[PDB]
Amino acid sequence: SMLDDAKARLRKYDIGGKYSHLPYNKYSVLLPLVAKEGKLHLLFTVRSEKLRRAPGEVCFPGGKRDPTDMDDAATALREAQEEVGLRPHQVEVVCCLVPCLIDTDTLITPFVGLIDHNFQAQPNPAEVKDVFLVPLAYFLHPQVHDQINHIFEYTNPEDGVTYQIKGMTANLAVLVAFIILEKKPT
Ligand SMILES: COc1cccc(CC(=O)Nc2ccon2)c1
Repeated sequence: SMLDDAKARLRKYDIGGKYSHLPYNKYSVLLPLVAKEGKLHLLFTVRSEKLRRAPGEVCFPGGKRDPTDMDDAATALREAQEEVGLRPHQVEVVCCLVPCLIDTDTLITPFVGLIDHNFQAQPNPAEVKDVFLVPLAYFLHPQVHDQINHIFEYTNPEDGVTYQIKGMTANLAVLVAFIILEKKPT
């Protein structure tokens, strides 16, 4: 099946807890996969305009590890619940992808999660201005704009709204698309 195939692909890139004990400032993100209309999608947030870092930017749910978290996956799930109302029973964490090093002292660990079909996002307006889906296949043939660095523009055909996706967020989206969609019979 589509979902069994995606999970099998993802597990081959799982680094697990290999880098998780290193003494960094630690953040986790959840890369949430949603199946709609016979295709996989990624769920993105738009950060509230009131936030300190990167107001109004597109990102994945996530945030800083706190002492309550049993592990890095727990960070991702706790923050996702706070931001968009995703409950633990509504997500299956499939793997941990390559972590991202920033600012010399920070390590961001991305987890891919399969999202239940009855989840409906409830954006928390103190943290998130918007939540939207992009088909995973978009990231194989994106609309690129050079700002000089590469930015993706995605237009939602439901309403004509355009979102800009860039940086770590754009890079992780491409990675997930390659992992799941490369070398597939039609
Ligand atoms: C891939 O994008 C990133 C990069 C860095 C940190 C985060 C976590 C985060 O702050 N997500 C939020 C907050 C409010 O809405 N989403 C995500």
